[PDB]
Amino acid sequence: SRANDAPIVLLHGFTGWGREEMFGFKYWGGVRGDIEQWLNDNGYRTYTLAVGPLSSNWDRACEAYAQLVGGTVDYGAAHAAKHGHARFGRTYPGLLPELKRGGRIHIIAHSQGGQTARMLVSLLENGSQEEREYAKAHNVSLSPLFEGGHHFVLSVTTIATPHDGTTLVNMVDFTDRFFDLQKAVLKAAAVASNVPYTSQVYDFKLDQWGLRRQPGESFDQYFERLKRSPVWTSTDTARYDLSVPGAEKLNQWVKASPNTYYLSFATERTYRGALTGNYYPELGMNAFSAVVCAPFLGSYRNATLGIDDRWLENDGIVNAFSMNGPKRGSTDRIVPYDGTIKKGVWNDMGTYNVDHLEVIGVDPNPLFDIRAFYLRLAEQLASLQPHHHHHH
Ligand SMILES: [Ca+2]
Ligand SMILES: [Zn+2]
Repeated sequence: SRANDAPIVLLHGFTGWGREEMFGFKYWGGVRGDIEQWLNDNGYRTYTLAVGPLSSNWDRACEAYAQLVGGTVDYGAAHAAKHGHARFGRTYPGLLPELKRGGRIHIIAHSQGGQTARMLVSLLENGSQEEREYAKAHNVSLSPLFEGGHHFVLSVTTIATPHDGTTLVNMVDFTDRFFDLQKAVLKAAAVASNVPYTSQVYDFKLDQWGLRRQPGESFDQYFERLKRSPVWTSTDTARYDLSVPGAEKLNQWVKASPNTYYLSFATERTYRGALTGNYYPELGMNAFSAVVCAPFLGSYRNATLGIDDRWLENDGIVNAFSMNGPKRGSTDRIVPYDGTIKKGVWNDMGTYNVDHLEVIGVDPNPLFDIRAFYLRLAEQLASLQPHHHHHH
């Protein structure tokens, strides 16, 4: 039963948007309803973060921090100079100023949101040594995020997260197929990609790069520009962090805090072929993934990169092997759930038979009780002890 009053905060990956965007079609719930509202109605206070879908985990973490406590996004002077984007971004009121008073949160993160949540915890706790030294050397101001010593996060739950990257980015036409996927999610919200909507609809939040959809421009045309922009061509991107090498680099510094609980949920929607050893999309998998992504994921091997048969099972977008927690370039530990949730370690809650989009309701699946999944999750997080005691 209930051991903590920490609010829940929802977080998205390489696709996602605010509650007011997509004409109210929720990323968290999609065609099935409104997950945040379900939790609130059942007495679990729950909020939603919206950060750049295509931006690096770093950028997203800085935007999350500021969206949480209030203020103007500060990406870091060292970081901004290193990648050639703006240091300061959007300004936020702050969802939870209670955080600046000892309060804590549970983060439920989906897809690449799980990388972002991990990095947010690491910056909060440790800050950035490079940013601290840079401010010292150059006499610039320094965001509190980079100082260290914050403890906002009681737990982090990840769902279908590419902790070790996804081999989807190795597709030779990944660039086009990835934006086609963005178009498919627009399609899910009944939004056309060949129309210059004058209202914003889907804000990619690229204030650090000075990019936004222009009047007269459809998403199709907007995506053609973005493909050529630094948010697609630079290392300071979701594209890079999403790749196996990019994820591995992230894992080399983003460690599990000893003060935080970690829960991992994996997802699969495939079956194994007995003659090929490959994996193939199940019935019911979102159309786009089934045609465009899953066949590659379930068959792509690369010996020098360390991509072997274990990587083939997938949920249509991410390899299931990548989801239980960071392993490549990581010292984090991962323990299979045994009734007991342990602190400072990845508690691998196993693998669920739902695809990348079904798990948040963006694609339908009447066999998946989505309301009960999230309510069971919520009740699990509410039962977490903020301070466990050692015992026999
Ligand atoms: Ca489905
Ligand atoms: Zn950046």
